[PDB]
Amino acid sequence: HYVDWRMWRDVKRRKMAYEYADERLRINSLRKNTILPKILQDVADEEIAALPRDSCPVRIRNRCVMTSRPRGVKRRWRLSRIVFRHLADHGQLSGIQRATW
Amino acid sequence: ETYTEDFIKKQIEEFNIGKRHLANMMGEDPETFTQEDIDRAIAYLFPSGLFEKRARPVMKHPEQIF
Amino acid sequence: EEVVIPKKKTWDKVAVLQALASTVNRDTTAVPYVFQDDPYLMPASSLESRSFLLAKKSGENVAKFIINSYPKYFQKDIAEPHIPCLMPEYFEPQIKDISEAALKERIELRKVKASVDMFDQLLQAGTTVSLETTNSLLDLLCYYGDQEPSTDYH
Amino acid sequence: ERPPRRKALPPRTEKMAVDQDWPSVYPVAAPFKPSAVPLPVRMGYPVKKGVPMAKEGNLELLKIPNFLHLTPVAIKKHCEALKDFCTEWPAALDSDEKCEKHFPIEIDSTDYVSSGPSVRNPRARVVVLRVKLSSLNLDDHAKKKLIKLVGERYCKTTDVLTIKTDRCPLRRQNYDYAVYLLTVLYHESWNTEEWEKSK
Amino acid sequence: SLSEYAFRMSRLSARLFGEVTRPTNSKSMKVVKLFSELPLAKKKETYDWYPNHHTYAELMQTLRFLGLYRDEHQDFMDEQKRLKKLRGKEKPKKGEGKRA
Amino acid sequence: VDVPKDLTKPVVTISDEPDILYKRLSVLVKGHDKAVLDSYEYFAVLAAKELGISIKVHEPPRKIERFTLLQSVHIYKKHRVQYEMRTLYRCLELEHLTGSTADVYLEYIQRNLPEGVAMEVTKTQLEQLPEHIKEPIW
Amino acid sequence: KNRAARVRVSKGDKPVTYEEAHAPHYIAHRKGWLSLHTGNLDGEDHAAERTVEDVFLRKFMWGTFPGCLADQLVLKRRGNQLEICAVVLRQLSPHKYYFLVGYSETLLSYFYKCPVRLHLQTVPSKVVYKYL
Amino acid sequence: TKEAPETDTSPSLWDVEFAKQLATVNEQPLQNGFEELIQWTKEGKLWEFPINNEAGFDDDGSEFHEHIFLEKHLESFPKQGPIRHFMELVTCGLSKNPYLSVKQKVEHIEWFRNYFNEKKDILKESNIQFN
Ligand SMILES: [Mg+2]
Ligand SMILES: [Mg+2]
Repeated sequence: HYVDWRMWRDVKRRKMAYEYADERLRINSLRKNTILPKILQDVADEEIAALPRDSCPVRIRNRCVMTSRPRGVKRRWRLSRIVFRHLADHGQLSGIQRATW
Repeated sequence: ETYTEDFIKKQIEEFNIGKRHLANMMGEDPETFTQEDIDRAIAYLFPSGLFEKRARPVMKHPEQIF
Repeated sequence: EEVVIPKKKTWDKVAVLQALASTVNRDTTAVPYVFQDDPYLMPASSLESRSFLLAKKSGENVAKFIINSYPKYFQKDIAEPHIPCLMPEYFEPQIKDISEAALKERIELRKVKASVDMFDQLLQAGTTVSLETTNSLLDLLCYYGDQEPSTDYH
Repeated sequence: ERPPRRKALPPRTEKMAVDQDWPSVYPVAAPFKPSAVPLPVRMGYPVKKGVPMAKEGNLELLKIPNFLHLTPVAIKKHCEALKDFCTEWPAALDSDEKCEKHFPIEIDSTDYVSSGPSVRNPRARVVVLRVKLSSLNLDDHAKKKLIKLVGERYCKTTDVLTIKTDRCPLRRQNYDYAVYLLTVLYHESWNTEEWEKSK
Repeated sequence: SLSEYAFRMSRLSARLFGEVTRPTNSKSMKVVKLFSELPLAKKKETYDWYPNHHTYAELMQTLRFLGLYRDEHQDFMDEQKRLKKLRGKEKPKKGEGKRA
Repeated sequence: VDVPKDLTKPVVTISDEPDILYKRLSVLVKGHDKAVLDSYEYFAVLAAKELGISIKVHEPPRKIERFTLLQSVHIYKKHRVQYEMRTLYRCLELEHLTGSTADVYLEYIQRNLPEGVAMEVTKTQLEQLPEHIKEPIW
Repeated sequence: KNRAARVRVSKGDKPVTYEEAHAPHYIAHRKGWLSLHTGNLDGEDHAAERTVEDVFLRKFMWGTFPGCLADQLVLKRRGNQLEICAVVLRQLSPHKYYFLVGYSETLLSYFYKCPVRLHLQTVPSKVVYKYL
Repeated sequence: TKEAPETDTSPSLWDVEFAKQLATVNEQPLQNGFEELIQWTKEGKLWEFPINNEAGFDDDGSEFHEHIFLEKHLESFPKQGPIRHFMELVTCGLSKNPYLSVKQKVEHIEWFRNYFNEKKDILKESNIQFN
């Protein structure tokens, strides 16, 4: 019942990334320093690379929650410019008006 | 919309009764409540920030409205 | 030199609300607060007074019936602090093992038929049921006359 | 149909006396109800040769957060009932200078009131502790060591040490930490280490 | 570029205020930053970005079948789908389609 | 005539613990509408006067956040729609309150915060030196 | 030509309400906002979750009271409370209104975990501001 | 009256039901807006004023020193060397984290202890002794 298959794929990515965040943070910390031996840091490089691809947070996309538009989204409302304007121009967003100055 | 003279007369009676209610709400003397006190009371009770003052809540004598 | 600090004053969480309520009296021009304050919806007779409230109570029962029928839809808790009273209710026994401890649940849920049937099965299996548990079953059975307490709908 | 369609009763403002106890009509914050407010208030930008719209079915008046429950009469009645809950400020602490002498430390905390289902606000945990170093029993060495340890937390113009704490989840934990930091700073400043001779 | 006194005073203040005590380069300081904040994936904005579209859709479908919600949109596409059956444009049986 | 005979007043118990002393309370209220802040100020100041609280009001400068969006759904980049959110402020500065007085006043004015108005209450509490800091242990 | 939320001129026979007659450049000049909360104030959080809730509530009330609503909802949020103010018609029987108010207040309180009140104001017919 | 009642003994179904009948004689419909707010407050539905942003949240009754001082948890790790320096950086970050509970912070440290126990052979090759 998500807007489209693309939104559904992003929902799964956000869920998998959440489940693996602690493990990824712990392994990444082992790699992001010059203190630990390079042999250990090389094994950590392989371990974080073996985690499922959809756990990688860079793959998450901030899509419009109403229409799934992947671009033109305002992060504060999580809405595409078109959907935001539709709600704003009808006076349904508290405190948002047309700007003239 | 046409406002007949009888209708205006009924609106004046309504303004006089409302004027006494507003003085009673604000705890002031009904007999010395002026139009400038009415405007101050309406502004406090019904605060409107609309930039255009003609769109704000108003309680005036029917002779000045109609 | 010494400064004397006043002693603290403590009140209940509803005390201030109760103090503000004491200042107001019943409005004689209005119908009871339970009703909608609208000339079309205000009750205009003693019968409408009863029926309008019964209709409102029926609406609340229908909503509660749906909430308990489909808990999944009302399990996302966004309230802070958590509000236990606004969560769905689960009336079915969640312990499926045949034991005295699992029987206690059915008595707490007031399942007269489930509890009696399970108590019989427990007795046939030959496991020991504590006197206190048996007394609790009798309390449930004696109070309700071996009849199921009324439920929303089956 | 056995009767005709249900007719709406006349508005109950027609039964209201001009000397009623208005606070009893609007005891708490409620939406504007045209049938309960006995005022011929109008609102709306008028059409040409027109008048502002009447109050019945007026959605602009419904959009206003009215103050009908907070008339000057009600506020005075409300505050008379709330005087029992108040305690008296110490008369000795007349001025701010007197407050500083008897109570050298000042703790700032902030509470945030927003509208929504959750009251949580991560900004509420912050605690700020301010104390003038002149109110502390510091000798010459101790004062100099303290000023060096704290760094920019000390302001020479005001002579105030500001300790802001926001490490812990709760405000009470950050308060306990702020007081603890002041304690170890005081005692460490007084301690003299052998390496201090290399100054 | 610090005196011994200044260096030892900075190390004492850092111990007092809970900061890093050993000499640490900027690369290794990332470990401190990593564990002082929540990972981006763990922030509520991230994992609760979308509303639960399954709950909204399923609730309002159940309420429609119960008679308590009128879905004007769903009514519109039920009339269209009904007129397409009378016209012969019916969805075929899965597997037993036009092609084979 | 149908008036309540006697009224149960809420029980306020005087404790044996000393009260908190607030040097200042800074009640900053934010809103999108200036007239609503005017009404709230009048109410808050009147409530303070009736309770014996010293109050001073000032208006911190307003903040206008503006942003731009495309006019059309597709192409026509030169054409934009510009929106804004105006945040107006009013700051009530109370002074020389006790914990009980502040608790009552804040509950009263916070419960009557009009829809669309936020509040940030900064409380400065007067404290005495910790017991451990009275003299050095070394 | 601009289109957004502009009821366009007809033959002078189309009745429009006061809200529908005012284009978006009047939203802080002649008409107010249909929702008042703190999400969109400077330094305030959760504007996104408030927005989704408002969109759902307007859909919920449109389908729950089919053909009854005479104008747009006014959503109010004060602290934990949510107050829905609806201008409805005088066609549906009062018994059915009371049922639907008890049902919607209960169902929505359990869905958004907060006390919800519904304040109905009835009008004989749709209030016509002008004929476009 | 009786000097000591059986408070520990749970009430029977009869006592519970009888206490429900005594709450009905005093049951009336809400009389005004104040009474509705009072009822909601008693049920826990309405926020209690003045607003406390931490209402209902006491992070396991933890103290400030349990969040900020985390070296007690590093006693199984080598006392010197790279692993010590690394774990001191982990605990410094954790001590600065207001978003984690003490339980969550100890889980992080416990994970590293097991991890370095798995990697003993790799660590020995690089002149490091773990446990
Ligand atoms: Mg990206
Ligand atoms: Mg153009």
